[PDB]
Amino acid sequence: QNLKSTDRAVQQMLDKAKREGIQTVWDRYEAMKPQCGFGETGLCCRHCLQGPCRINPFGDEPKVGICGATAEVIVARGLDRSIAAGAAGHSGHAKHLAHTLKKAVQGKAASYMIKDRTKLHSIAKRLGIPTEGQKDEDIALEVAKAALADFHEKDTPVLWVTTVLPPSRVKVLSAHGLIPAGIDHEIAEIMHRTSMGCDADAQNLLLGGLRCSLADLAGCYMGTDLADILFGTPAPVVTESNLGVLKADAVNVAVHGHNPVLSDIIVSVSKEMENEARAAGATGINVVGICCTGNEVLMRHGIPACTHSVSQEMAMITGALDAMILDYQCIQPSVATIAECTGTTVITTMEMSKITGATHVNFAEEAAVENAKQILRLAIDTFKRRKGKPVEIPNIKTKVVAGFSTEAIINALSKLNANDPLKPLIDNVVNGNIRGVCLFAGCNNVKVPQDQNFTTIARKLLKQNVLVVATGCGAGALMRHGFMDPANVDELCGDGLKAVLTAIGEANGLGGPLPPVLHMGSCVDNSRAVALVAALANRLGVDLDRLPVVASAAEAMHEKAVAIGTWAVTIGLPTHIGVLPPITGSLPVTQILTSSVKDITGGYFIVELDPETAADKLLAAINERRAGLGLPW
Amino acid sequence: QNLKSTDRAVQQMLDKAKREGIQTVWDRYEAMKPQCGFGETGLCCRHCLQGPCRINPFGDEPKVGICGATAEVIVARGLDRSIAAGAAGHSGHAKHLAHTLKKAVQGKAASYMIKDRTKLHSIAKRLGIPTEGQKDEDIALEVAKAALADFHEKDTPVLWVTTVLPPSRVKVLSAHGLIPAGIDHEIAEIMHRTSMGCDADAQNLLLGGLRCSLADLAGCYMGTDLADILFGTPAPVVTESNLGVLKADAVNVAVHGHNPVLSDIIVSVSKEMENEARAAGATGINVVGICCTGNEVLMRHGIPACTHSVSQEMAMITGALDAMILDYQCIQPSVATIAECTGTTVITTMEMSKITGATHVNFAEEAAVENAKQILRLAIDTFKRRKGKPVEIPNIKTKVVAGFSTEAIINALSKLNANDPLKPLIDNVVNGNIRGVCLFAGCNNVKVPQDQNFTTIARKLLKQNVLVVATGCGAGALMRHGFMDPANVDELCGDGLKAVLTAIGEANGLGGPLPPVLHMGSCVDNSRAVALVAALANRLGVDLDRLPVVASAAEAMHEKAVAIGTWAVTIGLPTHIGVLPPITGSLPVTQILTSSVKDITGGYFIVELDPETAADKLLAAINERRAGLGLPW
Ligand code: SF4
Ligand code: SF4
Ligand code: F3S
Ligand code: F3S
Ligand code: FES
Ligand code: FES
Ligand SMILES: [Fe+3]
Ligand SMILES: [Fe+3]
Ligand code: NI
Ligand code: NI
Repeated sequence: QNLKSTDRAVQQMLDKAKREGIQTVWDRYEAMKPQCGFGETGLCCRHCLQGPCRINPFGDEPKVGICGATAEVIVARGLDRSIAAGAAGHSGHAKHLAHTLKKAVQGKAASYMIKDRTKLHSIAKRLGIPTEGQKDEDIALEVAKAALADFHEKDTPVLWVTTVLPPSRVKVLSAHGLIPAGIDHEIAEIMHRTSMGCDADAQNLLLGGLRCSLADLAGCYMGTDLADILFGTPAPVVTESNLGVLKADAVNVAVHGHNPVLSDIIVSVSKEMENEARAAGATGINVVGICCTGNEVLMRHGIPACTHSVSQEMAMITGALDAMILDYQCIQPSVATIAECTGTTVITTMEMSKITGATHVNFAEEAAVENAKQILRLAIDTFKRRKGKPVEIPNIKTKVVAGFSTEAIINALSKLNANDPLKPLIDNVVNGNIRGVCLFAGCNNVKVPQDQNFTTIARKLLKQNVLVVATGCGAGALMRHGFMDPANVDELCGDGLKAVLTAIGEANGLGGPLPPVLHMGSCVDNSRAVALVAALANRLGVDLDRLPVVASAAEAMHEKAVAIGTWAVTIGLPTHIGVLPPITGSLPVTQILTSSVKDITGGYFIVELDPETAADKLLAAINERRAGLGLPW
Repeated sequence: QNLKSTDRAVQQMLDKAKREGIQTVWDRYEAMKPQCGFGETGLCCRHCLQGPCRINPFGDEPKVGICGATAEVIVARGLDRSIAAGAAGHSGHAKHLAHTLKKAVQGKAASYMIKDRTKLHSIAKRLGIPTEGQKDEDIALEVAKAALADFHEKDTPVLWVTTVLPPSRVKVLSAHGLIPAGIDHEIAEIMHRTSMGCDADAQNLLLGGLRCSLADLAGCYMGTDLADILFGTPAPVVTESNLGVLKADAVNVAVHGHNPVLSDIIVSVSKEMENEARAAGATGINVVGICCTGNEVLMRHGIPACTHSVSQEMAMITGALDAMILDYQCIQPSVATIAECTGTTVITTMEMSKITGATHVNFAEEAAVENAKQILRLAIDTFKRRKGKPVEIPNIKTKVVAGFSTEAIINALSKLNANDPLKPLIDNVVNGNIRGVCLFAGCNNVKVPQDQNFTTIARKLLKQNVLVVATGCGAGALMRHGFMDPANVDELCGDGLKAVLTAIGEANGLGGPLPPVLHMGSCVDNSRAVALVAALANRLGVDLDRLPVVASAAEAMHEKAVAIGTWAVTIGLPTHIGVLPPITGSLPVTQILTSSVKDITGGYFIVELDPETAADKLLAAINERRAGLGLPW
């Protein structure tokens, strides 16, 4: 089962699923082989009813689509639609939060409030919204209105792009026409331009895709901003991860999906329902996280993470998962059928994300507490139904230190230099104790043995003194393998990196180092990494494409991960992807994305499926940046 | 060549392309056979990087997508993305017009103006915008602002839905949650909900698709409204169609694509450039239409239509097409390579729709006349380059009476009943002289011998006394086969229909009948048919799903045609589609779209590839509606 997942808890549950005859994602993948080579290479188009069209990667006809669309056009159009779909998931998440904040400050949703007043005022100042002599509720109303305005055209571009990147970067992007006019405007323009008989020039199509990827970045940054206002900006917190965080004696409730508008209330209401759970014979309600809504409540409240991404079904296989509470995105719909075998109650809550066979409980922000109690009472009832039934919870968990928002990283560094907090980080980049920075982001993917690329690449980079930060299910992979436990610094980190992590940790009163990898949060919280990198660029007076900073979507899966990788390139970063996106059917498109885009944005994709080789290529990219700054490497 | 097209002019040019070795759309289709059966049935998904996934229509595994997505989910998600893409093309067209009107009345684009003041005031009244004591430019500014506001969420739903359908229909749709909140909002929500791990219930997905199809309707209606304000509401006009409208002695300039913001200015500027063309040795500039921008200038100015849809390359094969001026949508990108063989200068004009190898001349509304002259001077130069070269223009053309906007139809009927113009139409439905109404809409499709379904179905319906109206390339097919020439009424029309067309025509001073088919305009002008049908419903006090009115997208191709067919169903019409959409891989989805949706909206799809059988099924649908009203049939 080591070929399927490198996580021992997942392996144990794969053995249980096999003997119980429960089909998993890995079984459905095996049943799909061999996969279509036209789809794999991007050489398929279904954009009109004359299709499906395909192009042979090599050989004879078909060589061109029925309408005349070339391989370059077909590949670029498919990629652009994936970017638009990712942007749509974001930003839809962000729009939900904006409406929640607006309702909260209008008196329509009293379960929500301004929890982080400092964040609210800082965002207002960033946007140009006046605060002096204004009520907090009025400031927040203007912030929410500004957020909603960024979805459509207006007299300003998308401010959640132009106010979050340094002016010099905005100027580079504007010169190429890449600043988005409105988030949903760009999504629609992509769908238009990629429809039949429209844009048919690869470079033009890809420029459109870069611009739409910045609409995705705006949605990510807006999501982080608004969630921090409503639920609190993360600070360092200690918890645990992996399936061993489930408790046979408790009502185990997974929050799964994406939006803290839902998961944050489940967490608080679950605490009030403790005695109601105890009357049912449980010790209490044990909320655990899956995927990014799990990351949200881990980062803010230390809620333990159960599992992530590709292995999500395995939480159910334990037999101890009483409920799985869903909003949207990254939920394998197989959970609804597996639930019938395991007993778990799967509950959907959002009108636009239902799963046949799963109970639907509308969750309205206006009734959030009451709707949460209805949901948790279904979980309690499910716990009672498994009285006396053995469960198999692998006794496997890691210690996780997390909560490294950009504010928290700056604060930790400020213990070494109070009035110039970024300088200690820069000093150690210059002296070589920190070679560079690598952000691990994105999903697991059934094609890659689970976590193998994240851990293989991270181990090589850490030994070479790279400061590693992580989000999403990349953070999930690293946390489940011990990379967020400071006890593992000696084993994992090069001497220079260990010295820096130790100096920061000891200055923060830990008597020990920061963890080997800094958890910066959910996938929208890739925007936090942007904030950190932009702050470094501004402090140094250079653009982001001169910094020794790289990204790796080492096991990418979702359209959202394609969008994030694309904006990482667009803001100036060398960006590794560890699975094949459907681009190899067009050499011209591949050449643009991996090479000539350097001349547009300074970033570029690094497509590399072998993780050892990917680590070497990421180190070369970091070291090239060091050399460009005149630094030893 | 009769297997490829039923149009003799197209056949002649297919022979020329064959002997000259110029590959056509039909050749590229032949090279594509056999097409992928997974794509044909809808049983393929590429919504994440674990794909491509497929499901065998019948047999053994694969039976389910890797994430667990069932056939029902995969089929519904693909269909929803096609609807969103169609909506994006519209409405993007509409947004362009809204920005043009705004610029015009702000003094920023003096080549544009309020040409139809009556239409402006009527739209303002419909929307609730006050007119008394307001400057026309201020009324128009408010109309343009309202149009742009319908793209995003606000305190009202999309007014280009709720103000254009009768209250009883809006109530039915609202009860099912189908009224769009914002045009681009719905497009983005579709892309979100159909991304991996989101909506996974076929009925829920399809309800979302119906709602997005109404966002498409709003874009269509907005496009017609704004184009009528800017360029004039059509009235009956006489012209010609088919390749014989080209003139060897003139500079032949095709306008191709969609937006009259471009084609209307080409038409007027071409007239000023006559003497500049004559100095180059031409008789003048002969502007001709292709596709819907051709329909726009045909409807408003009587510009002759050269060709449509699938046969567009054949205009170039004549050797006499000096320029082809493009904005966006439905342009085979093959035109850019064919141009090198024929001599034609292909010119793109819109930033988001370029074609490699075609000259790009930005067209800005602020410089429209100057940019038009630059474009036409390239055409003049091209004419000069073909001095002395034989051309082969098939000497084939039909007479076309067109210009039947809903205002024009009402006015024609008012000659029989001045103060109750719809009553003469209703009277003749009741007495059986008019059996019902059928709208032909949409594209040609290379899979269907060109025009064969439109003409076969239309002939059967006309003999059964159906009033036939048409738009887009369905109008194109019918016009090129003589269905818009009143001289053909005796041959084509049943006695009852002939009597009505004759009574209306003679009351309008024609000494003869209206044509066999009424041309209601471009594909956005399917909204005109909605206006007519809604007006009939309101006059009768019944909802649209009780009227003997049907639609037929008999040779559909573009995602826009899928969106239009879907909103035709959503507003209550039996809607034929004459090509297979990618739905047959899921019986549950097919059953919803062809049957159970009757219980939601009263409309339904009729999927039928055999045109004789489709005509019978359309007549049965009309006659069932007649029976429901208590009428003989
Ligand atoms: S858009 Fe072109 S390449 Fe795509 S399915 Fe249609 S004819 Fe084929
Ligand atoms: S969304 Fe599901 S069915 Fe589609 S490609 Fe991904 S794993 Fe396969
Ligand atoms: S929440 Fe989803 S977008 Fe990827 S990072 Fe995890 S599978
Ligand atoms: S303009 Fe296009 S949408 Fe169809 S009706 Fe003609 S091919
Ligand atoms: S031919 Fe397999 S993805 Fe289309
Ligand atoms: S397997 Fe052919 S359309 Fe995907
Ligand atoms: Fe996520
Ligand atoms: Fe059209
Ligand atoms: Ni992610
Ligand atoms: Ni059309």
